[PDB]
Amino acid sequence: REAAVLQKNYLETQQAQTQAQLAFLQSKFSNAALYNWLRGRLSAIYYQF
Amino acid sequence: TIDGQPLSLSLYATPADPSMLLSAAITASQGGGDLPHAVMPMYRFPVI
Repeated sequence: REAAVLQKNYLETQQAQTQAQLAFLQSKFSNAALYNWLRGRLSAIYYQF
Repeated sequence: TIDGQPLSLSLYATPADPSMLLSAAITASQGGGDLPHAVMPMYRFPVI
């Protein structure tokens, strides 16, 4: 039983680390929002060019 | 009972569910680049 409780604590640690990775993907500067803005602005400039 | 063990069984309270962790990406908004003062050079248009 104590081994299974330690296993559940391991799974909670895995959930917290996956949340930390998701927060890093949100909070990085080179996220999807920067690339979305880049492709929209560059599509406009590309068409006028 | 005769031995002191209870007839009626105990209540089993429900444990709390594991919550779902939330994150967010707050964003900033700095000003744009403003145009400096223009100086006239000495060369013609294709050179400049």
